[PDB]
Amino acid sequence: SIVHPDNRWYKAWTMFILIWALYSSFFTPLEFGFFRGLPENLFILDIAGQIAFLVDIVLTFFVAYRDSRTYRMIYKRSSIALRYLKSTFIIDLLACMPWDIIYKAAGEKEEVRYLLLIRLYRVHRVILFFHKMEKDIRINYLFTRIVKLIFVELYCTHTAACIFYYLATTLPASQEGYTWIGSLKLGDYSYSKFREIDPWTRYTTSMYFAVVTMATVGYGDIHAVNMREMIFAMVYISFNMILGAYLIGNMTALIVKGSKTERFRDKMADIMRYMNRNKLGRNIRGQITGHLRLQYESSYTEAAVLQDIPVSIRAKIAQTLYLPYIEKVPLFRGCSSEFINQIVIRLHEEFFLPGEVIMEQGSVVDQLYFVCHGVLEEIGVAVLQPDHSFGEISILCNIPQPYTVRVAELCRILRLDKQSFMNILEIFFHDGRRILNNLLEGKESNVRIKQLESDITFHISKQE
Amino acid sequence: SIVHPDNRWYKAWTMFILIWALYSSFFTPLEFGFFRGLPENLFILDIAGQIAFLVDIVLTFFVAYRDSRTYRMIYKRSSIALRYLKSTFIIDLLACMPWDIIYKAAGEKEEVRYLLLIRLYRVHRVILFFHKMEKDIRINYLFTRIVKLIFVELYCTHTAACIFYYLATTLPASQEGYTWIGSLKLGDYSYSKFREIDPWTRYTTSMYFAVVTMATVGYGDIHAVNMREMIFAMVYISFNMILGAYLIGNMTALIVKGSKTERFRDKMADIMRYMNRNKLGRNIRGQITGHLRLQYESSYTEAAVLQDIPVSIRAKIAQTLYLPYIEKVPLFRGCSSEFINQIVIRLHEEFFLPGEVIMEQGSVVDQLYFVCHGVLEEIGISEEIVAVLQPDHSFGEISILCNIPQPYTVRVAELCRILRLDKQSFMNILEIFFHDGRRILNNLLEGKE
Amino acid sequence: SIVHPDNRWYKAWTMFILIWALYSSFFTPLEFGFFRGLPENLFILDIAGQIAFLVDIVLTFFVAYRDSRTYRMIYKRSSIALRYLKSTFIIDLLACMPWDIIYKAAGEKEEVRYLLLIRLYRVHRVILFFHKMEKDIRINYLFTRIVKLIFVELYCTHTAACIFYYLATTLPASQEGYTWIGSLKLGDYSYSKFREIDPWTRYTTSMYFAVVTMATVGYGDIHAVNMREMIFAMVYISFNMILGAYLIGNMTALIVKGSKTERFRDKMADIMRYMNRNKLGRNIRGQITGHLRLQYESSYTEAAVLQDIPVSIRAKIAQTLYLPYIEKVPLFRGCSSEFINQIVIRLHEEFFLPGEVIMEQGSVVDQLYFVCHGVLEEIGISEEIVAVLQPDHSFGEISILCNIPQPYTVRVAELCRILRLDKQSFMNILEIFFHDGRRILNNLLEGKE
Amino acid sequence: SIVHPDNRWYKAWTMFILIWALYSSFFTPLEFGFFRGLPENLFILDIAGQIAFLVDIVLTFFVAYRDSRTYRMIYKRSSIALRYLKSTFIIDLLACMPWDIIYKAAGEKEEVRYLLLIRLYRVHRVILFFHKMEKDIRINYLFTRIVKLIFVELYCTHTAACIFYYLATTLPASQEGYTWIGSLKLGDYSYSKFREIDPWTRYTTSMYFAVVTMATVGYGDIHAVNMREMIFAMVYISFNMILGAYLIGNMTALIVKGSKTERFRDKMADIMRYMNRNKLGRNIRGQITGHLRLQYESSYTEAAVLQDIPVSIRAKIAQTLYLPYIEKVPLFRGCSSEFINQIVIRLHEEFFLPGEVIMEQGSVVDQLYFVCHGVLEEIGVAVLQPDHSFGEISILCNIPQPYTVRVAELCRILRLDKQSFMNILEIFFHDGRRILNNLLEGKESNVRIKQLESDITFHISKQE
Repeated sequence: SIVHPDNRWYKAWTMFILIWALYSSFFTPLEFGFFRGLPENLFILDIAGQIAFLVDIVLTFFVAYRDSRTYRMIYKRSSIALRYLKSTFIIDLLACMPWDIIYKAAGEKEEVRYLLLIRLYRVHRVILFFHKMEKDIRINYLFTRIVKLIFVELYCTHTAACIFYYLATTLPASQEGYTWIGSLKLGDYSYSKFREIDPWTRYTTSMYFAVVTMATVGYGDIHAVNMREMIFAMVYISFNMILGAYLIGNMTALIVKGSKTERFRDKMADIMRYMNRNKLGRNIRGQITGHLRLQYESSYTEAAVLQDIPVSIRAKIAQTLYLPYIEKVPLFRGCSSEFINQIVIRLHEEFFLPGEVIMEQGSVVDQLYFVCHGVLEEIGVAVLQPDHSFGEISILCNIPQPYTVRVAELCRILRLDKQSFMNILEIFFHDGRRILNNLLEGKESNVRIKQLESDITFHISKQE
Repeated sequence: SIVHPDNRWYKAWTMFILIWALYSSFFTPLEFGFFRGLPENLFILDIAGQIAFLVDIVLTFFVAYRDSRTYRMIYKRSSIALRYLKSTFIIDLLACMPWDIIYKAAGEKEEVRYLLLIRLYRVHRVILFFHKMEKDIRINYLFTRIVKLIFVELYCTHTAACIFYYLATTLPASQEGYTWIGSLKLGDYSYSKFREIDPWTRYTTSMYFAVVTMATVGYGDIHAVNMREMIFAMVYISFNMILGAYLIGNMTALIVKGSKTERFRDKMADIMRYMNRNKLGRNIRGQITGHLRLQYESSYTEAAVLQDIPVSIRAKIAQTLYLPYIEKVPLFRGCSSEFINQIVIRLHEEFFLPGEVIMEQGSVVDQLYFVCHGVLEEIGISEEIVAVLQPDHSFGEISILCNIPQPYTVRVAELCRILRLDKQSFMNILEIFFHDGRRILNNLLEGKE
Repeated sequence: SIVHPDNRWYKAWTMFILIWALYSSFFTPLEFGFFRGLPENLFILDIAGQIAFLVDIVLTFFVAYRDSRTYRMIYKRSSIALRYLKSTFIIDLLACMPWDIIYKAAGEKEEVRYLLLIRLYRVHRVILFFHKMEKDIRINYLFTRIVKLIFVELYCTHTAACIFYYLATTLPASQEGYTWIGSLKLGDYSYSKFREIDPWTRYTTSMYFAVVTMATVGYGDIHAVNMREMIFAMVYISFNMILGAYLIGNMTALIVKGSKTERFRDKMADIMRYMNRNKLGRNIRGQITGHLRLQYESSYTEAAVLQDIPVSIRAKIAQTLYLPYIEKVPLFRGCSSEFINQIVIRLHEEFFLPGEVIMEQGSVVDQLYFVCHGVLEEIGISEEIVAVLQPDHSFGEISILCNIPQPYTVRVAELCRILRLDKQSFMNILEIFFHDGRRILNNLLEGKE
Repeated sequence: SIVHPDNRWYKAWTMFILIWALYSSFFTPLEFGFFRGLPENLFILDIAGQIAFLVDIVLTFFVAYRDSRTYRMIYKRSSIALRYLKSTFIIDLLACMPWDIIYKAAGEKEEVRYLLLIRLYRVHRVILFFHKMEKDIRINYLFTRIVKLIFVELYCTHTAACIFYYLATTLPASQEGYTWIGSLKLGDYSYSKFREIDPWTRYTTSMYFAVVTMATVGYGDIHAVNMREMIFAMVYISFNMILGAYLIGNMTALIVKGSKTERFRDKMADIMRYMNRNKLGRNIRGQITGHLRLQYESSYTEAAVLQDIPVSIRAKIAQTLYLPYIEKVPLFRGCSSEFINQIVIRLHEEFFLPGEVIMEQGSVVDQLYFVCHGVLEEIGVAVLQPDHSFGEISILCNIPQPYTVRVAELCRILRLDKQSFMNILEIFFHDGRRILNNLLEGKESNVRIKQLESDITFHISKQE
């Protein structure tokens, strides 16, 4: 009866065990502290949680585990237990035994309740969820990080408050003077008989010490008074420093890493340092600024995405997006299926902004271009509406293109090198003659369209 | 009456809200704390402050808003409010209700004043301005950020001290002992009856707690002495723990990206490693470091960062810069604009320190130069200064055009900003414009008779 | 007898110095502090410790040293010592002199013991090991650094507490009041006669001061009460101020460069921005995110970082990886090694999730694939599984060679690591080896009868 | 009598004024604190410093200033004063008047001595030197940064100690109880009559407060007791936070920026993550590792340096380094002056490590290569000692080179694209025929040397 880890019912169960793991993270320290055994009522609540994890450790041999390296989903029930018995099985079993009851049976000895600290490991269940919720891309990174540190602190000071109160209670009532709380004289309130004041006061005071110690404030109203309380202040203060450096380090890691907007900062302020050097006249300055800025972000992110991912998906997504207009674009009309599908998968997007000047006179256009969307204005001569193409003039005639390319609005341009263009023809020479024969048809307007026919036969010599 | 956000009157109006939000973001904590109701005097200020934001929410339906995703300005008088009614609406409206008045009439209940804590949001107006001041770079970035960090703190330690002094006043007069301020014994000054001490030194003492706790100093004169001051102190300390990391995260974000001595040190790090590897001459080191000093002293450390702008607009920049210098040169006297324009596109920018030898007598020269600013001396080897190159002069023309080695060792006497043109750049333009090339030869003959 | 540093005996010998430097870097502060001379028992340990380093400086002339600049190992028995005599020499030699013995004989002068503070250098041995442990990465970097930042700060407070307790003992017994430890009133425990209290709780109390000052907590139970403890406390606090920044500078250096969830979030940041911009289909999002989940769950996020290694050695890597899989494929039965070797060079690595459709029936295929690990099912459309592709199988051969569309829709039932070969890559090798191409056609005919 | 700023005598004078500025930085606060006027002896020391700066402000109108933007060294005496009278003249003059003497003349009023705080600006003189010493590349960056923060903190706490003691003394002796030092009870030492204890104790105590406050330790033994001492603790604690963030920020800025060695970290540990993914067999692994690593650092730093700097210097340094062997290298022998000087200035260095495999069979060598140093072993065939060249076979014959290039040791290779090679010939066609005529001579060994002659005439058709 193996069950998939992604099964909704088992996913709900893990969330159910999370709440029963969030309870025992913030209630096990209370059992190590103020409570020397569950009086009457917490028994049913503790045993319910224990059998909840006892059935959970039972319901782990049928849970389909999957190795990260192999990335193989394993249905083998017997092979599931190989990882569990070595990873967390030993720790988990010691966290399910009703150690409080066996504490009550072994003469109420205090040695056994020290081993109850293994139940503190259950907090790792909710930390794993924070890792998973970090893995989930839905929510903001700042929100989960701040919440994670708010939690990895709330828990640390809470477990350092229920233990510090224990270190005061490990001495008898007679020697309560040599404790951090028995000698407390906060204002006119004297914590004389701490063992019998209201439980809420002796905990909030304990949490006060942990929080004013974690943040390295240290008022000194509450402080270690004994060697055992000093030794714990040794570990806790040193540990908080490492966590404090980690929290500080993580916070500035997020700020430094969050440089997409700091890339904006870079561009703008480097132009700004150049201009603190020169106070350049701002008209052309800001115009070219806008242009470069937007074109850059566009092309850069385009490369980034089109670069990763297996080729088949890039082939398919390009077909979904580039193929429609390429099928019946003026420069590429009457082609075949494999011919259009070959070019698209290796088309490079080079978007150009409204008003951007792409090329000018005397430029050898070695990269074929196609207008996916928007109107183009070749004010060198030609107006290219959406679903148009250009740039062939310098590919086959080899004379540099005398067409100053100017964008009217939102000219989406696909770049295809002239080396890539001639590579397409040779692979499918049959369709290469068809597109050239279609190219020899009515589109004979001017030097880039009429003289096109004379240099179209140049590839005819190549393919014949 | 839709009003554009760029309107000078409306923009100055938001400053009027800003100056009154600054007053109301540092008076709301005081009203929640030291004051159990404003008695007589600043009541006029309270009413005017409550209507200042009330007349703002009224006119928020007159403003024109822009959608960032579409980047299109919207003047619609019906689609404006959908963003407003689902972003703040209630928090702005409830911040205008005179909570002082309703408290003073509804049995002076203490719980009513707690709703006045939502007026602390009005600091969001002055943090939006800092965001706007961040967007328009203008001022130095190390200045605005430090001012921003010295504000989220100055506002916190001002609202965490007025709130903390409120906690002490929650207890009755007879229970002054169980308070953070009633049990102070600072030196010979005892805060026995704190409520009868002047509010001035009460706020300073209360703020003394806030800043020695904020900066994690924590002297220990003032600490929580209750269960309410205890719980709040943990909350305020925890809040500063994540806010304090933010402040030093931003400060180190500026130093990391700061264009300062950090980056030039790397420039000499690899080059000095190479000349020892390349075992070049000692005189070579003096020149390159001199140029590097010529390039690091003035921090002339941008050229490929400026070339980030495409050539399809860097020409526009070159024609804005280098075209006016080229036109008045006697060599190009009468040259066509397109011929001159193409020359400017291919020009380059370099500096030369005075005392250096740009070219040697009898040497082959493959570069063209034009004087923009500064004086050069054409010295012919004794060494005699054959000619003086004032700004707007051309030198090196003989070697490129006439394939004749330079007979004058021109030396820099004062630093000059000199443009540069290459040989094959010059030939290509010459072939296109044969008429311009012939006129240049005539100009050179007439200019050096 | 020159000994190579890589010798197992000598390397284990330096650990013997390391374990005895660890003992002597946490006992020198104790000897400078609590002990005014080691009375009887650990005298044997003191003498052995002083000769342990003395036999080390003796044998430092037997070791073989390497010069990093030349990267050439030197066995010379005369040029070895020039580095030694000008780097440490004196500090190592003076660390071996039995300062305990000379103190006990020269009128038990207090000033003599101050020269024993130079034995604190012996912690440099155990910080060099951490540097060496840093060089050989091996263990997780977040582990070694934290252990390092738990050593410069477990040596500094241990030596700033034993030194601080020494300052209290400088004053006479009658002047216990003007001390940091003589005037303690921790609870009902009064440190009246601190010298008569057990050294155990004296060190713990003294270390209690060191760590609440190190971590900038500063409770205020223990503070400087003198002019000597006052001056030292400012020195120790200032030293931690620049050392504390170093510790959090290193910790944030690891998180910045940590290859963790920080970087994948950017990968979905731009792509998710594009499909909405490209208005692609919803089914497209499920696939790409699935592959991205296939690539982020396993953190298979390196391919261009692996392509950083030149192709002139990435082939060597490919032949180490992909050559053994290619050889036993029935299609290449009897193919020459060079023909097989060239195929491996052009191979590529991809993953496919089970349940996906790699190719569709009747579709044009331009890619070649070979099974390395995992099982694939050749399903022909009802849907019938025509064939089962065990590891070491070839599929898609028909479409590329015979220009015939695939008649089977092969679907992934279990995740497979499949190599990839392109068409024009296949044609180019085929033309070079015509004999191999003919045999492949014979193998394909014989393999699919 | 204008003097150059780089003149050694004036450079010594600035260092002399630095010491007299380092004295008045650490002694002006003492004049604001314990000293209510110079008793007898410090008069001659103070006035000597004042006339030292009085002659210094005099000797600034003849000091040749140079604007950063223009980078022009100005010899004009009258134009020197334009910057000084606007930059620091007003501040400086108020720092030269003997304010202590005028304090003694105006009824010993304490208002005038407040304005003595302007003398604290003299610390900017030594901060400028730290900027200059940072500008100097001789010394380590970590050393100067740590020293700079050590100073800018020694000074900050020193000036916050001499002011805090002032805030205690601004109250009369009768009300000394309401001060931070009059109420001090450190241990059994009572600071009862602070105004008459030894000056060294009341200063070290004052410096104790500043340092335990700056580092955010805050023991609380010494603390503010009055409103004026609280208000200064407001400014000082807040100011130290900004400086503390700056010191922390600078320290981690140095660590993050110091990534040349962290680039090593990157390469090695990315290979390490790939291998934690696969435990790849290490033989070939580490061999290819070494190769890639060293070749990468070499080529990368080479590009970096050869990339900046005006062209003339790169032309000259390449002549000093590349020209010697290029003059008489086997593939380039019997050439002319301009021909060899043209190629060198646009030669790109591509160093290859001992044992590195550069190219293989079937590779179209479109980049000419020359062995500057080291022995090459073309185990495809040819052994190339230092001062040798190869790679021409695929440039003119166009057949891909069947020469597997293998390095014996330290093969320094200069890269020259075949497009650059043919560009060289056309510019100096006269010398292009001479090198080809020399190429047609005895070097006719094999297909890349003997068949060379047949394809040498291909350029003869181009140039004729």
